[PDB]
Amino acid sequence: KLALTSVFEGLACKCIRLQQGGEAAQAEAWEWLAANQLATVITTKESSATDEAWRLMISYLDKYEAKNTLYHHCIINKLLSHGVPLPNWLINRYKAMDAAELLRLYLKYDLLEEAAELVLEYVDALLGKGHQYFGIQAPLSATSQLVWFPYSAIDHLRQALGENESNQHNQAILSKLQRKMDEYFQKLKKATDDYKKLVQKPLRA
Amino acid sequence: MLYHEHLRRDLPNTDNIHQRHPPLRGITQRELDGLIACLQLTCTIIDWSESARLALCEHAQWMPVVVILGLLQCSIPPLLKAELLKTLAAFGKSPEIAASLWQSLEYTQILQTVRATGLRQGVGIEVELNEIESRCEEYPLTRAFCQLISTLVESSFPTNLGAGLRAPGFEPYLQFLRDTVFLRYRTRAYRRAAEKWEVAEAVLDVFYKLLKDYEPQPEDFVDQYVELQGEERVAFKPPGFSLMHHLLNESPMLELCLSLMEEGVTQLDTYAPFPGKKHLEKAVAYCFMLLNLTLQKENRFMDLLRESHLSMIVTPLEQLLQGINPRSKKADNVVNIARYLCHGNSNAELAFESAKILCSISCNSKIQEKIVGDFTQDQNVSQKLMVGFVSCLDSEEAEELLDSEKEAEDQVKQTNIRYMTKIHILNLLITSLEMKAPNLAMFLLGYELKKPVSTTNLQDSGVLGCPRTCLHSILDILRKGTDVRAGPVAVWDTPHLAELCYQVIYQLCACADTSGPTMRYLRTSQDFLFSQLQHLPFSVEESEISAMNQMSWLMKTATIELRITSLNRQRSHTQRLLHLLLDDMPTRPYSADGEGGMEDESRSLSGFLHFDTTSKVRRKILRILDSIQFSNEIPEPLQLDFFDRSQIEQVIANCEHKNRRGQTVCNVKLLHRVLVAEVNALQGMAAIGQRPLLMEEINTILQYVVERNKLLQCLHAKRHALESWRQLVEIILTACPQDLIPTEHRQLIIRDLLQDLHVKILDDDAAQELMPIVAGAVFTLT
Amino acid sequence: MADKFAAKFVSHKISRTRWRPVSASSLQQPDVFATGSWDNEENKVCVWATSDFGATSLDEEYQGDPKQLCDIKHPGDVMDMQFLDKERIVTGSSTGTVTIFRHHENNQTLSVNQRWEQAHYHVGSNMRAPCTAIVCSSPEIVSVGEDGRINCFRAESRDVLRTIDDADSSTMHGVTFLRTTEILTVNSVGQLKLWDLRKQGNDPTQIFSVTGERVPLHCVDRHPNQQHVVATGGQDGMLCIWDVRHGKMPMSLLNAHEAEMWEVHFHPSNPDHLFTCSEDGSLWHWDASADSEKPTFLLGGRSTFNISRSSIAPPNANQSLACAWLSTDPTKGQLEITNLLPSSTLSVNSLDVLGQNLVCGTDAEAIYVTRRLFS
Repeated sequence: KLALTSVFEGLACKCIRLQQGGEAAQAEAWEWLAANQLATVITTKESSATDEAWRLMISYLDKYEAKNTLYHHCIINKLLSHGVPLPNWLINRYKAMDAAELLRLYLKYDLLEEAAELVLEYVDALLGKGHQYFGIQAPLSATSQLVWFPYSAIDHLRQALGENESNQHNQAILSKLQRKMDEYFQKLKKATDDYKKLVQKPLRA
Repeated sequence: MLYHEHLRRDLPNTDNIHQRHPPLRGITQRELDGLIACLQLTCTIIDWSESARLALCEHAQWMPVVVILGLLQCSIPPLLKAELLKTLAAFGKSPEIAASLWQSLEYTQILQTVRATGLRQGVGIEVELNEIESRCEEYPLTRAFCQLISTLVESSFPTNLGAGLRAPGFEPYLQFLRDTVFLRYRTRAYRRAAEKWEVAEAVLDVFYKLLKDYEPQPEDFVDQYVELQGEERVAFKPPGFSLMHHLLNESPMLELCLSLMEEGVTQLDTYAPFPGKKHLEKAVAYCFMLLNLTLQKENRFMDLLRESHLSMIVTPLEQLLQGINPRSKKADNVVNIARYLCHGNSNAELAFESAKILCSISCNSKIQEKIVGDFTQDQNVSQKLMVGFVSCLDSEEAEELLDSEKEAEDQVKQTNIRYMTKIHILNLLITSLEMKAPNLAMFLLGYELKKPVSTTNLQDSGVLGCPRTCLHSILDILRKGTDVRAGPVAVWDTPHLAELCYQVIYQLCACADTSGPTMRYLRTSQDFLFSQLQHLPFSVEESEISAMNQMSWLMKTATIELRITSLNRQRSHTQRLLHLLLDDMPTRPYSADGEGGMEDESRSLSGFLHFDTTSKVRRKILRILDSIQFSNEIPEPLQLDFFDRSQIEQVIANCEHKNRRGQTVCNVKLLHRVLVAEVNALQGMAAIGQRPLLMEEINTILQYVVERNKLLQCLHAKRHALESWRQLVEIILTACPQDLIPTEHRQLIIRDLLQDLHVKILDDDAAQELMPIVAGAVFTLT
Repeated sequence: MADKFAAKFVSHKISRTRWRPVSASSLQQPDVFATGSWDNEENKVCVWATSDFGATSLDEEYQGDPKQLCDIKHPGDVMDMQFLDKERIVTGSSTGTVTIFRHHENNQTLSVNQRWEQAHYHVGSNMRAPCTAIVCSSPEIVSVGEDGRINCFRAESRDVLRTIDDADSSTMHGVTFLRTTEILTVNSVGQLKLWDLRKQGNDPTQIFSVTGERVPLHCVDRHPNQQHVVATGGQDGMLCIWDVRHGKMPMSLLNAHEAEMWEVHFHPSNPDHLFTCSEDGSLWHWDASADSEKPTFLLGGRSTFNISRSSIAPPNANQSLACAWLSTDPTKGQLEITNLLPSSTLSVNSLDVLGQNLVCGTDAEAIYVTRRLFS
């Protein structure tokens, strides 16, 4: 009954070392990959040892779901600590589970561009565009459940993008983010006013 | 971590300009020496052990990369920062860590890559270099930063570097290394005179690596636009494009490289030891390697630039090398390059890279006449340059050690460098002899350029004050061992060198302007053709292609000599060469295995009748035909498990080019790149697991292409020898006076030649490519 | 050598000339400079371009007349001028005003960006006093005046950041940055003074002067790579070299001009060269590079000749990178000295040097420009 955290950190570290490693690290990787039950090694002549190591990681995440995002968090925090770009499949799974924790992880590692794209997509998801990619059951409506908006992490992102006044790129991102936040606050105000109108129609039933 | 946490609590918040605080509790000297020793031990362990490097970097509690980068932002001594950067460089040797270090370097702004409009006081390495290191007159941090960049460029090159913060690409680091480090290194004060060269080496290593792996693509010549914060900005070009642009224009970078080569040769001409000599020699070597990579990539870069819509003009590097040196006020850059050959016995690497540049520039017809002008303008320089080329050809050690696999790797590297220097000098001579007179080969071979070349009197070195020339070195290489029963030593030990030597002699005899002086000298002073032809055929089991071409060039030279001596009625000399080729010489059997007995110089002339010992008396011209095999083994057809054979044959055909000798061969390096690019384009979890097997099959494809290239070169060499033999036979029959060969003996010789040619071509394994030459010979013989 | 300078008559006296700073990352030569006038009915600041029309002829003598791009009226004489950056020019006025002008390249105009109308004035009378010299270290500006005051400004600050009242009891003539927070000033009583701008007091940190009779010092410049080496020029036309770490006396005193020395400048990127101009109508180039022939340790050769000069130097200072300007060895310090202008100009009031280019301004109502200083 031990925590699987050390297993996921170590597998993430082996995947990182494989991705950074030359032909020798790829040759050594087949030995330890074969020692683990990949229930479906079709040795097609086209899969690198790195691709099979990532398939193993996906299969362990699917077999061993933690109640709290701990294993996905632990892998992402480990990948970011080594400066490795996050795989799109891992981002998309974690977007559907906890987008607010992902934003804090990008901010912890100064990934301001990816953090801003995540906030733009999350705001678009709340506005009703791509809400399925974030696990949001219903978009912003007068009758929908209140989705928790990570306002403090977005304000830290706005501060971190604003501290660098010299970077025309960070200002272009910050202005794109502000314009989207204003669109959200206008639609939130309208949905709140339409909820107030729904509450103000008199009970004649 | 404790030092990182303590030093970060003391960073002053920007809002209190008024109170004198007491002195910073700085790291004590003993703690500093301890931290340095720990970092140096850490560097040494992770430098040699990849498993230790990964295990330390991934350690969740220590976060070494974050702590080290955080300490670089603190006000610590530059020596400790330099050791911290070396520790990051040693971590950056693994590609997984290197990619994360690039992202962390951009986030930490250790070099300012983002210029905000309003801060006139930059924080980072550029200010530490200009304010701290410049005052100490010592540059350990700048060198450690260049070492970090050199290691990161070698392990991982990220295309999206700085994406979202700035325009993506390496350009801010290139600008710092070029404009702030390299262009200013000479203007700086140095406490240690050697460190001047350590800084130059460290930056030039980065430039060499960036240009080595860069190949010009059509995409590099199109302005890509990237949206940043709501404005469209042009993306940065790849660093190798920027380096090519500065090396192919009149740039301060090219001028600094050329002046470093001038400073290098000027210090070497002192023949004295000086501090940092080894680092100056390496910095000059990287300048040579950069110019040589530029010359190799120049044609492709200019063709793509001409196809592009960019309003950029670029000048051939060979024309920029004819520029006025700002220091000498003369066009002496090519002369300063060639003076490194005078140091070939003391520094073989710089003489090799000099020979390689000179061989590359000499390919261009417009430049030959000017180079000859520059080399001959000063009589004292002209003589020193001649000595440089001659001394590199005369080097004895380059022939002696190619077969000892058991001696120190560095001696084998140096002997191979000297051998390859001879090959580049001979290729320079051959390529220059194909050009119109006056050319560089005529100078180096000893021709008088002040008079018509055809009036030159060639003489042995030292006679009437004639200098030693590359012609003398070439003749001495081919004469070494001619007194021994085995023939010329260079035919056996260095077969490709001997091939090029015979090719130069043939071209001198074949060219109308040089033929008269050359053949007179070869006949009267050297007896060269008789001494060499006595040893035909040459038979070398490991190097058949080179041996066949050596025989071809020698036979063609003999064909010219027999024709010209016959036309000029030089009967005694023509008769002597005909007797060597046509007289019945006893076969000496070649077999180095036969312990057997010094007894039989004593049995007597007698006995004109009985036919049962073929004492193998066989004419030299038939023995030369015997050594030409008409059959060839065809490589087995490729069996492939993952790649389609039909597509590979099309890719091989797209990788075929004419070699410098006019032969069609497949470019194995271009083929390997196309195949590896296709394996890298394969996306999926199945392709990652099969990657070792795909790379093994790429190796089987490459082996097959090497065997196919060997077959094509062998067929060409067989064709070349048979054509040279046919021309020799035709001149013997058509141009030689009829009374030199009795009518009976002439008929017997022609019948024997017709029978042997027919037997060899009627064989089922006989190469169809030889049939046109054989049928031409059968027609002339009949 | 007269053939090196293009001369432009401008019909007003030129008090100051400065090159526009080029980017250190650009291979671009400086092509733009500014000038200030004095002793005219209407004084002005002008911006000029050197003509580059593309002589692809290696053999045509340079006759590229400087072209005025634009000008602006200046209240009183331009007493000193510096570029703060590529777009901004700072001026000291005989009215005691410090002014920042902005150059607008797109329309070739000048505009007042900022002004301090009472930077210099006499205490108690509130009468304006001339601002005699200014120095820039962007965004910081320092001025000095005939009121003996030192003022510190920042280009974006409307208020004076600091005044050192009663800093001198005499006219200050020149100011330069020793370091980011330390300046040197020169005055009408032959003193060089070091100031720490962070020190809350009004007293100089150090005072330097010649021994014996003191003459006014008019100009001061600091060696670009060697912050402790300073040059000054004065009323007697003498060039003084100082080590501001080693004593209170000059290290060298050189006969440079026959009248008042107006400016001295080290070459910014090649500081083995120094330039001086004077009231005597001369512009001198000083070359100290003759000792940069690396000591090729070889061989011996005897011979004697005596000439007396007194210097007491104690025999223990390490051979650390001898500044050519501090060399006391009469056998090694061959200064080459060249007059750059033809004999017979009026006063050469100002010079500036950038890369291969030198500009100077004169009382002959003329600007002289060369682009081949060392050719």
